[PDB]
Amino acid sequence: SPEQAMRERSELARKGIARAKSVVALAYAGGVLFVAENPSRSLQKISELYDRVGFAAAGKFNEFDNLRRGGIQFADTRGYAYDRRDVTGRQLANVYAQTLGTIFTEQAKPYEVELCVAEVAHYGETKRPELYRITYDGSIADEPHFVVMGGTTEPIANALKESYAENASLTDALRIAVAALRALGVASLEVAVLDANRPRRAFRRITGSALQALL
Amino acid sequence: SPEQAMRERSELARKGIARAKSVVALAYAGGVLFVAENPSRSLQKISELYDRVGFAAAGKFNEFDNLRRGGIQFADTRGYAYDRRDVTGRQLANVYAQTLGTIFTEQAKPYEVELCVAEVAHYGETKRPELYRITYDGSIADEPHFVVMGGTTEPIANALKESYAENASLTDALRIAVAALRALGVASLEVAVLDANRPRRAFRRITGSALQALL
Amino acid sequence: SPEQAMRERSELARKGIARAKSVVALAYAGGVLFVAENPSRSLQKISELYDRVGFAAAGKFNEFDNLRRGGIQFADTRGYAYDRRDVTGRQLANVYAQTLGTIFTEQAKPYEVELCVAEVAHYGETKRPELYRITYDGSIADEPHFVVMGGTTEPIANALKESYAENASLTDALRIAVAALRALGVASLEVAVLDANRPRRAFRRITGSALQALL
Amino acid sequence: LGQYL
Amino acid sequence: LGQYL
Amino acid sequence: TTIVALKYPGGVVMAGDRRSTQGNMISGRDVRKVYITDDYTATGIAGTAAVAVEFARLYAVELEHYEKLEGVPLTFAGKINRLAIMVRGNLAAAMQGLLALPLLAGYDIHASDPQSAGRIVSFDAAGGWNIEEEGYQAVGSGSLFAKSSMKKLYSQVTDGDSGLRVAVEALYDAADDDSATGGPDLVRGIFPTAVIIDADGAVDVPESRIAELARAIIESRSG
Amino acid sequence: TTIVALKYPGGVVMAGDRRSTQGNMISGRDVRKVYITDDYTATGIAGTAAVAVEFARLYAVELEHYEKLEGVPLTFAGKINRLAIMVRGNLAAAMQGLLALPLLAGYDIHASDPQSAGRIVSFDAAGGWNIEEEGYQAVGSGSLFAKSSMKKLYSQVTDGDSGLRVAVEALYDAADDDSATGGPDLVRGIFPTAVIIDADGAVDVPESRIAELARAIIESRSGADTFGSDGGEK
Amino acid sequence: TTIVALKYPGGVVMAGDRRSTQGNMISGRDVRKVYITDDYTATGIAGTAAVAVEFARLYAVELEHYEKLEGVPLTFAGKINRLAIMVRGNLAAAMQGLLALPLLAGYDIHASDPQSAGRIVSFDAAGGWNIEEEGYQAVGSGSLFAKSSMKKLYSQVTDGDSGLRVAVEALYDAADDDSATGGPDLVRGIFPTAVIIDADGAVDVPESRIAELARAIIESRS
Amino acid sequence: TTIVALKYPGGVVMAGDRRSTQGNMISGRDVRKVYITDDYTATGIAGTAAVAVEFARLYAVELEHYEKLEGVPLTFAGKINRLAIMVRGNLAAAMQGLLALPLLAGYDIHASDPQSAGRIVSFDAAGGWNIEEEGYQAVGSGSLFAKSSMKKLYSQVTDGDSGLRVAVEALYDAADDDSATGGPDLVRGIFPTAVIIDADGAVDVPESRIAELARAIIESRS
Amino acid sequence: TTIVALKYPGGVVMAGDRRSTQGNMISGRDVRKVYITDDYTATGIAGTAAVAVEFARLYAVELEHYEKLEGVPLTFAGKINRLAIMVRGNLAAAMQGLLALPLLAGYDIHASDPQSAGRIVSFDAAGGWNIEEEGYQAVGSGSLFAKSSMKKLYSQVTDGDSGLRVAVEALYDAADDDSATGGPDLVRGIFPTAVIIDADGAVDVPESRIAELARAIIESRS
Repeated sequence: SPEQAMRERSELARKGIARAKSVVALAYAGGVLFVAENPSRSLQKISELYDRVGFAAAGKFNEFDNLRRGGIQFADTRGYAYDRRDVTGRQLANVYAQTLGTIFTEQAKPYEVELCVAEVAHYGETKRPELYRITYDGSIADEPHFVVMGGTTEPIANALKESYAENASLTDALRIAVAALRALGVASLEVAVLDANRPRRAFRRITGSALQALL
Repeated sequence: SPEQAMRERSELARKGIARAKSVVALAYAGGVLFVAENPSRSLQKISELYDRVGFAAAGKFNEFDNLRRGGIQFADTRGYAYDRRDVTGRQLANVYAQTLGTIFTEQAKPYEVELCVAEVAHYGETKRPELYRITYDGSIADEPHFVVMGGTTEPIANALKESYAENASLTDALRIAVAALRALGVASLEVAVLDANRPRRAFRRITGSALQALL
Repeated sequence: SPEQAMRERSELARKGIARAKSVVALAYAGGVLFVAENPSRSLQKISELYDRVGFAAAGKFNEFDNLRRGGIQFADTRGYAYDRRDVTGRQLANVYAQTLGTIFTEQAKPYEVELCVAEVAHYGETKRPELYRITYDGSIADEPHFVVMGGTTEPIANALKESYAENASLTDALRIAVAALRALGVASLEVAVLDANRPRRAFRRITGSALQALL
Repeated sequence: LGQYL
Repeated sequence: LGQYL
Repeated sequence: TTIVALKYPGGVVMAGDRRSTQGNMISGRDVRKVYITDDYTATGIAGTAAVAVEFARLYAVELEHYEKLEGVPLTFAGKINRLAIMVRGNLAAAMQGLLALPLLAGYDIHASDPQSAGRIVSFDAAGGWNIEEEGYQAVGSGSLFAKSSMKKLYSQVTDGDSGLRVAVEALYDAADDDSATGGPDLVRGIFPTAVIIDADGAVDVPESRIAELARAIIESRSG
Repeated sequence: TTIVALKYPGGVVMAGDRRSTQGNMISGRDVRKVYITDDYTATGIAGTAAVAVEFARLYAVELEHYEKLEGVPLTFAGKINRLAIMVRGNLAAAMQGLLALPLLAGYDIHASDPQSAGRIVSFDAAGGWNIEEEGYQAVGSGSLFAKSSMKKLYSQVTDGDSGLRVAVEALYDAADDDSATGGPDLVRGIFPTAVIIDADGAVDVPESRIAELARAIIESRSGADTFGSDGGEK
Repeated sequence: TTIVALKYPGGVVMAGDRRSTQGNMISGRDVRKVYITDDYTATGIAGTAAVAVEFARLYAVELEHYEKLEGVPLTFAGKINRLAIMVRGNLAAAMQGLLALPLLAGYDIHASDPQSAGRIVSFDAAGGWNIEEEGYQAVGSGSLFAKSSMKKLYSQVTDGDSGLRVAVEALYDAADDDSATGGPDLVRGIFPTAVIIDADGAVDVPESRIAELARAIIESRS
Repeated sequence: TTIVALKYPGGVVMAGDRRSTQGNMISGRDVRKVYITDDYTATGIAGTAAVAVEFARLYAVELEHYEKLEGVPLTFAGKINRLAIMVRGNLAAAMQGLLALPLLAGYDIHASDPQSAGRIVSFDAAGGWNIEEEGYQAVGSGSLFAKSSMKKLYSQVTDGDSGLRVAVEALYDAADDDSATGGPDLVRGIFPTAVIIDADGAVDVPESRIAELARAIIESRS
Repeated sequence: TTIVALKYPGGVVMAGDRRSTQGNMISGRDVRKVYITDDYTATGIAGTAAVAVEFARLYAVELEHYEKLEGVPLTFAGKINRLAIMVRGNLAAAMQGLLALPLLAGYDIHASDPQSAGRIVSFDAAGGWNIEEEGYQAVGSGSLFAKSSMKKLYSQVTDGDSGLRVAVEALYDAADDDSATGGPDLVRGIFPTAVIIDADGAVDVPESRIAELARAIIESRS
């Protein structure tokens, strides 16, 4: 029965997503801030896709890592084929949605991942950051302020709904994100930003003493 | 229920792993020391992957030997393609984890093996040795001091937790490793080191009269 | 249950091997002596693999004959590719073990064969002969003195244990092998030796009046 | 299974 | 089966 | 064949002649060599006529295909890259005598300054492209004469009308110095075609205006 | 076309001219031939312009692709190997007239001594590469004249500014002796482009500094011509 | 380009020049042409510089790959066969000007007599190889002059130091008769590179010893 | 290069020279051009040295591979056919200057008369083969001179030793009239190699016997 | 090379010479160029010797393969078609100097009149074939002289013996007027080979009869 198969796949993926750490991505004055709970030092849940496009994920590592590699390949191919500015986060989100909606229905086991695609405006340009959330089934939702993935998303989202403020500074945004994520030290936090003030490449990780000073 | 059948798969893999000998790899002053209980003289469980990367495994020989050959092929291809220093143990561990996850998910029988990838610093450079353990399901855990694989690892790990000491000499580390392994003679032990003092290639087997003098 | 099917396969292979004739291979002063109970004059169970490598088998003929042909092909290709002295019995034994394990795991019916690979030292060189026994499942065991395959092996092995003597001459070794195999005339014996005194090719069959005078 | 982040 | 190390 | 393009404050204009020849014999007197690829770019191609027509058709099809698939038109750099890729891929046939050198003029809607949003791009035989900075470029057999005439006449360009007049005069000079380029034919009433691009898009210049400009130029030259 | 690169204490500098020709005809007056491939390397390509642009674009794409995939940038030797492989693979097309000779300047962050971290690598048509030890290298039609000028002028290089001046003067000499290399255009205000790489990364030199350096060089040359004579006769 | 190799009791030595040219123009002054492929063999390759470097890199990679895969290094005959296969496979590209002629020197640990364990192997453009039995061999443009000098000077070789001096003198003669081979550059302090292989393995000769030998030879011939 | 083979009552003998040249320059002085493929056949190959070595190695590998696979050695006609197939397949490379012409000598165990069991087979560049019935054949650059010498000297062959002496004298004549063929080197003590095949198999002739025969010939001709 | 074939009442006979040359140099003296493909046909092939031997072997193999597979021998037209197909397929290699022109003679068992069952078929380089109706044909370099001799001598053919004598005389004339065709060697006792085909099958003519005929012809012309 297709109904039973869809229900089983949805419940399996939903139980696999919540069996993982939490990642929060929120927009601030300088762009988009990525905060992830990652005790590991080699495996990363935050990565760059293109010049102004970021990547965040939560779930089974070997699945969203492959998805990230595929997205990087697609972005580089599109950029070289036409131009760097012809690549947009919307196209990457659409490709991810198609890939996940095909895998959810065709493969034996659906991917237990939840993707986040964030895009900021180009240098010297004014535009509100765009946040896209792609689920296991293949649905894409546009979030204006913040995205919560992995673990118990509801308490963190509730805390963010009370503590969020637009055009906040990097330090205030980091404090808010950490406070919502606790509901942590530098040895278990993976922090990166999409700095819209950067000339070409906006992605920039914040680790070490620089991270320690901020929080 | 596929979920409960995955329990049978995990139990079969664990039974295969426990139905084998024990291998211990611990860091010392000169790098990483490998001590294995190998009664055979032709088959080996410790091998070199690249200039500064070792390999230790425990389980079914025909599986981790094939994995070792694949890792050697990947390391040599990467080294020739870009540079020798571009090859790192982190990439080898990631490749092993992805391959083992794919096999555990798709193949009829999971690989009943337990892998260990160790990397030391280059010559003239200071860095703490990195130890990685890769399980049958694809999980990789970073062990800072020592790794125990194969057989009943609980007593050996408990003994190592008490007897281990950082910056220990080769002789003291060998004594500690053998004492924890008992809880053997030169005719049933395979000993190799990742000597960080070596200029280019760190792997070096210690067998025969030199091994006898060491212990 | 995969365990029950594996047990069924193991029992089938064991009974298939039990239906075969007995083969004895023992090391003596001049090298390795092969004595097999072969009534047929066109079908042979003892064959040459390379210059210093022999081959013995017992079981289903149409399987170990194909394995022998594959081993000969591998040995010739390795010898032509690098050098004749780069081919060793250990590599052939490892290849046979891998092939038999893969067949035992993937094919519908496991091969009902038992293989023996023997290697002697090169001319003008001193080294103890190496005996390898490869089973149907893929296990390879190193025997220091003698190998018994096919038929009922317990009484023959006991007789060899009671009567074996290192550095024995060819005639005494042949007498001991025949006496243990009885527990026959030239019309039902297949005799070959790996004469280490030969310059390049050590394999040599002993038949006819020479065999009659020897026993 | 294992390796969920 | 066999050949576990 | 001669196709010219020049920038004026607030837009760009491209014009081309009408003659096609087979050696010394005149085979065509009304060939159109300037195409409106999309709402804000124009492409003139010199060389073999068949290859030029095929190039323009394929380029327009590719641009419209991308716009319909992605729901957003390509950036100007993307269009330049696609045309350069086509030119590079046509190199082997160009060595066999099927050469085609295009000229690209367009108006960039994403440009910061609307007054200087005009763009002129020239291509070589190897596919390399260069964004013109002096404000004028020409391709074809008579390209050198038209370019040297525009070098002197460019100081008079202040708006679309003056730019169109200068382009027509440059084409007239190119036809005057090159026999493969056709001049204004008063007997048959055939005049060069032109396209003007501005903030409102690309439109075809009516024949009457170009005829008036050509008659004025001819009366000026004859004294 | 002429591209020069020289080492100074604490970094490296690379500069190139602006002229492109088709035979004896001048087709380009503001061509940019020095590219910033990544945060610590700069690459200049001589030869056919289209092949040069495609080479720089593909090289930058490959380096960024590896950095994004692996999370760690390539070592300097890896970048050298990739560029050499590209040059070797372009040999068949180079034999048909589509030649491209690259020049690589970089700052190795993993080097022991920070003051000697600058690296200059030269490539030939067969894909071979060599790490220059004399501290300067040049490629292009005017490479010989620029290299000979730098041989005499390298003793004055003590910091980034003096090295930039020496590079500009070498380009001036190359343009003075080669017609395919464009000199400083004072009428149109077009000057050679330069990139300077130090511990803070690779940055583009502002046009005003290069313009005033070129103007000073021209004034010095005019003054020396006025002072000098043909062994007694002017 | 000139690379020489000679046998001395208990080992073997190989040396090469430092100059690379493009026609009559000197393009390189510190090129290294002698490589340590593994712990007991050294390879020097003459011809096109790029092809030589690629050949050395690929050959070392192949040898190490086999050693890691099989757990035992190749025999000397196997290494000779692999190098000959590479040379034979490069014939088509060598016909286009990308020629590479390697010289192989090694120490055979499996040899019976330790004092005669040194090996010198030369290759031709067709992939054929021949184990030299006269104790010396040379490759490159100046190979003939160096070989003829070694023919006269080989009687003085009794140990590693004398063999190194003879190799340096042979390179000096080759540079003296061939303009494509660079000599000891005292102004820039650039001297030929050498590798000595013995029972303890292959090591690079320090520059100071080669500089001293070159200065002694120059003062002798002044 | 010159390789000779002649039949004597009860067996066959094949001998070859030791010189290899690159144009007018002597590059080798101890090349071995006669191989023992198996217990009863010997193969000498003239032409390019690399192709000759490769052909000998591949031919021996193929013969031993068939013998091991089938458990019975090939007949003499089968060996001839395989060698002719190899020669025919080498035609394209031979047209590019990599020619290799082999000479085959064997002792047919299955022959009826033991005294006439010797076999000599010659091959052409097109792959054709012909069993020689005159009792002697030669290949190489100096083959004509050696064949003409054997035509006069064959009447003296009555056993293995006389046949060996005649073969050595024919090689001496070939080297006397051909610069590409090397004669007995008395200074270096290098002499041509020979193989004798009879009912007991194929064995290598010791160097002392060939040296004595060469010295006797030299003393006779001086 | 010269191969002749003529028809006599009750059968057919084919003969060929024994000489093979490489330019002006004689390389073979006892080459056999006439083959018995099956019980009732014989094939002689002129041109390159290796190609001729390969063609004869392959043609016999193909005919026997068809006979074994189908249990019934091919008709004569089928054999002609297969040989023509082989010749046509060899055209590209023949353009490179590997030409082979076969001559086919056979006895048609299914023919109506037994006395006229003999068949002679000739081939060209393009694969075309024609069944001769004049009773004789020849191929090779000396074919023209042999055919012109048989034109005058054919009136004497009345049985197998006279036909054999005429064929031997035609071969003698061809060798007399052509240097590439060998004549009867009285010193070495080597004579041309012949095959006689009749209702009882194809048999090889004993050498003694051909020797007697050759000696009679020589005495006639002395």
